Amino acid sequence: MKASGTLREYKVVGRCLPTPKCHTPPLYRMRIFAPNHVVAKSRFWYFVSQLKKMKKSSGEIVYCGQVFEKSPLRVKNFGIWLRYDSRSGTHNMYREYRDLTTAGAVTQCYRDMGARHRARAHSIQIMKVEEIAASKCRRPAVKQFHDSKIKFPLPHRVLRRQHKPRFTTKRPNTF
Amino acid sequence: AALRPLVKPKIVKKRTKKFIRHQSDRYVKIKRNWRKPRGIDNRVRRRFKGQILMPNIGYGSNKKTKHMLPSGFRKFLVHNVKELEVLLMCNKSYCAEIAHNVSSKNRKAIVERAAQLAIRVTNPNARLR
Amino acid sequence: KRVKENDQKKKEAKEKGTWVQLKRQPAPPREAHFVRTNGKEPELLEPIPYEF
Amino acid sequence: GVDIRHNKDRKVRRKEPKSQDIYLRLLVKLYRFLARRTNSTFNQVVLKRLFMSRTNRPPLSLSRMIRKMKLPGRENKTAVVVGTITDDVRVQEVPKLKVCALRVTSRARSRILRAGGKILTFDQLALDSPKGCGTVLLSGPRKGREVYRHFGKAPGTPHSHTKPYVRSKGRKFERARGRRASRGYKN
Amino acid sequence: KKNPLKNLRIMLKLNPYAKTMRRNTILRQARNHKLRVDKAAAAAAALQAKS
Amino acid sequence: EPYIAWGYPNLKSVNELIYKRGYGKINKKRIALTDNALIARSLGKYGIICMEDLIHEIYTVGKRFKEANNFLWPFKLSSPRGGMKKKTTHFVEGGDAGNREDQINRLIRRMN
RNA sequence: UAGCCCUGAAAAUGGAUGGCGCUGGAGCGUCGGGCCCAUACCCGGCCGUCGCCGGCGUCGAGAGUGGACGGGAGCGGCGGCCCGGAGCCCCGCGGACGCUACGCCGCGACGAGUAGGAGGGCCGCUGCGGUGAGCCUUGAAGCCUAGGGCGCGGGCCCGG
RNA sequence: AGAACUGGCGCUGCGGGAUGAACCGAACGCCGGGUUAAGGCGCCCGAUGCCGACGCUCAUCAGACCCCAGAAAAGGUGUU
Ligand SMILES: [Mg+2]
Ligand SMILES: [Mg+2]
Ligand SMILES: [Mg+2]
Repeated sequence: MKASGTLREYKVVGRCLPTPKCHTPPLYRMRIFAPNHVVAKSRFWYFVSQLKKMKKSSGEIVYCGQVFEKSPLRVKNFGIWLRYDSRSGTHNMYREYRDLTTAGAVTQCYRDMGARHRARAHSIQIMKVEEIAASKCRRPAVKQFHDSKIKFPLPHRVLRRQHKPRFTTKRPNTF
Repeated sequence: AALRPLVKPKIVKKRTKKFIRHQSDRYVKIKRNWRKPRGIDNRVRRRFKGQILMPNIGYGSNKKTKHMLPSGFRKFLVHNVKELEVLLMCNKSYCAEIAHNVSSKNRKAIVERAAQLAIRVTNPNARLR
Repeated sequence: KRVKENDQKKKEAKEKGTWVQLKRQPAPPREAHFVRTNGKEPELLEPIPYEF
Repeated sequence: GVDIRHNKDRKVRRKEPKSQDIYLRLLVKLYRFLARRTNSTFNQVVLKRLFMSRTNRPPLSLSRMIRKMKLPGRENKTAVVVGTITDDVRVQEVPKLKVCALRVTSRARSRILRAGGKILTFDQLALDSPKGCGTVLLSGPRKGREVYRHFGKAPGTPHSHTKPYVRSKGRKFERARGRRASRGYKN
Repeated sequence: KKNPLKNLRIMLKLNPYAKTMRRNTILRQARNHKLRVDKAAAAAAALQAKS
Repeated sequence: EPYIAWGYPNLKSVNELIYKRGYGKINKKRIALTDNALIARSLGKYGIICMEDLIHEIYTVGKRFKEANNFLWPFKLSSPRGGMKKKTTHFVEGGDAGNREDQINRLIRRMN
C-alpha cells in the first residue's frame, strides 16, 4: 500500500464460499485503513489469508463501508500497536498520538514510521487502534499537552518568501 | 497583372531548402546533388538529430498545387507557332515558354501569336535588340 | 456423454416446445445473493504480534 | 506503433494481364465492365482467367470438352474455355456442341464446323448470354505439364516419386547408389 | 463527425428522445429552484416579521 | 494486468464512449457512426437497429453482446489529462495497472 | 534493539551528487496539489502505400429494389345537363466539367530499417530505327552565373 | 568461460539516465493545436516564485535517486 494522502478507516466483512461441506461460514470482520475502498478490500485479503484459510478465489466480501468517528471535534489520544519490518528483523511497537480522528492518527503514524524508522508502508501492519484516556499514556510528548491552562508563545516566525517581494528595502522582523 | 489565371490556391511547399548531399560543404569534389548515404556508421542515414535531412515522400507537395509557378500557371515550353496553338484550350491554366534555342527572329513572331491567343509567355522580352 | 444426452434432450424440446439452450457456458459471475447474520454479530479479527 | 506484424498486406494477384495484346486488352475492358455491373459470378471468373498467364490458361483438347458435355443436364449449353482448343486424334466422331474460346486451332475448328456446331469468341458470347446463362465454363489440366513431375518432396527422399533432373535417360545416368540396395542403400 | 453531447440536433438525428429527456430536466430544475429560493425566503421572512 | 487498467463502467461512461469515441466496422472500414442507418444496415439482424439500442446490449449485457461489441472499432482514446500515477505498479500498490472496479469511470472521463 | 550521523576509511597530474552551490533544506524518509515536455497518444491538414470500390447512363430525358396493355366488375378525383376521357414537352429549340479506362473518382487503415529482394523513373549518359513540314551564323554544343523558377528526390527549364 | 527461457542491441532514431550499444519510457511519412509516459521542477535548464504537510539529521571526508561507477565486520553516556 502507498498510503497516499490521508488515510480513511473502513469496516470490511467477508466470508468464504459455501461449500457442499460447509454452509453458512462465520463472516469475519476487520478494520482496514486505506486511501480508498478498492485498496481496502485488497488489504482485507492480506490479513485474513494470514489468519484463516481464506483467499479471494474461495471467498468474497459482503460489505465495505467507511466507518468514521462519533466525535470529530473532541481531541483524543490514540495508542496503536505496530508490526513493522526493519532491515534486520521485525518488531512489535507501541506508539501514542493525539489527533481528532482515528484515521488521522494512523496517517500520522505512517508519516512518522517513514520519518523515524524509514519503514515503508508495505512493511508495517496495524494491529489495533483505540482511543485511550489520559493518565494512561506512557509517551511524555503526548503527556506534556495534558495541562489545563496550557500556554506558550510562537517564537521566531518565518513564512511568505518571494510572494511578498523578492526585492524589498526592508529587513523582515521575525517578531 | 498580365493575364491572371483561374483559381490560385495558397501554395504550401513543406520545405523550401533544396536537400544537399552529406559532407558536401567540406569538399568540392562532392557536388550538392542528393545521393542517399549508404554507409554503415554514419549519422545522416541513421537519422540523428540536428543534422542533414534526407528526402522521403512525406515532403511531397499538394497534388492540386504541384508544378504551379508562383504566378499560378504551369509551364509548357514551345519551339514554334504550331505547338503554341496547342495551348489555346488551356490558356487560363497553363503557360508557354520559348526554348533557349529559338532565335531572336523567330522569337519575335511567336511572342505576338501568343498575345492574340491570350497566352502568357514567361519570357516575352528575352533576347531583344 | 454430452453428445448422447444432448441429442436426446434436443428431441425432448420438440415434444414439449421450449428453448432449453443445451450449449454449455463458462462459470458466470456470481448472482446477487443475500447473506444473513441471524442472531450473532461478525467476528473481529486482527493480526497477531511477532514472536519468534 | 500498432502491432508486430511481418507484412502480407499486399495481396499478390493480377489486376491486369502482363500482355500487350490489344485484342485481349479490349476483352478485359468488356468483361471488367460486365464484372462490376451485371451482378453475376460467371463474369468474375472469366475476367480473372483473362488476367492469367499462358501457364495458368492450359490448352483444352476436344475429348475432354465433349467428355464433360456428355453429362446429364449439359444437353444444350455452351462450353466456355479461357484458353485454346486443340483436338484429340484419339476421338473419332464429334457432336454438334457449341463452343466459345480464345483461339481455337485450325484442325479443331474444322472438325467442329464439319459436325454443325458453332464457334464463338468472347464478344459474341456477351451478346448471346451477358449473365453467362446456360454455360459450362471448362478448364484445362493445369498440372498436366512436364514441370509438375519435377515438383514434390525431393527425388532422393523416401518413396518420393519425384523425377530427378538428369541430362539424359539411361543406364549409368543416376541409377547406382541410392537407387538399389546392393550399391549402397535405397531410399 | 460533429459531436454528440456538445451540439444539439446531431443527437436528435441519432436519438429523438434526447430532446424530451432534456426539457424534462430543465423544467424540473427550474421548479426545484423556484421551490428552494422561496423556501429559503419563507424561513427568514417570518423570522424578520418576528423582529 | 501489468499492461492494462480496467474496471466496471457505469451508465454514462458507456454512454460517452459510444457517442464521442464510438466508431463502427462494416467490412474492413472504420466509419463514423453518425447515423441510425449504419447501425441498422449491418447489425439490424439482431433487433438493435438504432444507436441507443446498441447502447442497451453493451451496458445491460444481453444475447447479442458479442456481435454488438465486435461491430465497434476499439476506442482509440486520448491521453489522460490528469496525468497518471507510476504506470508500472498495481492500482493497489500505488500505481494504476490493474483492476480498480469503479475508479475506471474517473479515468475514462480524463481519457475521453 | 534500529533509524540518521560519526569512527573503522590509505595512492600516486588538479577534480568532480554533472557543475555552481545547498543546512526553517537545493539533504533523507513518508505524502499532496499544481506544473514541465517525446518522433508516444487524440483532432485536423498534406504526401505515398495498401485494402475494398465506383463510374463506358455524355441518359436535360435518363429514371427502372418489380413492370406493362386491352379487353369482365368497382371507386375517390378531373369538365354535370346524373351520361363523359391521354395530351406525342414546348411563349424560351436550351442545359457546366468529364472518361490518356495504362485514365478518373471515393472511402478506410497504415508509414523504423542493415544484409537482401522486388517495383516505378516524364532520372541521366552514348549510339540506332522511326518521328517532330523540330531547332539554329537574327548564334548550336560547351563553360560560367548574389538571376528567376519547378520536382520528395534523381534532376530539369528559363534569364544574363 | 559455457547453457536455459524471454525481451533487447546488432538493423533503431526519439524523451529521460550529466556522459553512454544493451537501462527506464516509447518505437519514426511531412506539419499545426491538445495531452502524457519515464523523468523532473534553486540557477545553468522548460517547469513549485506552492505563505505544501509531518518528522529525522551537523559531518575538522555530510548527504544526495534503477542498471551505475566505491566499501565490511566491529564500535559510539552523538541524537531519535
Ligand atoms: Mg552498425
Ligand atoms: Mg540495402
Ligand atoms: Mg520493466
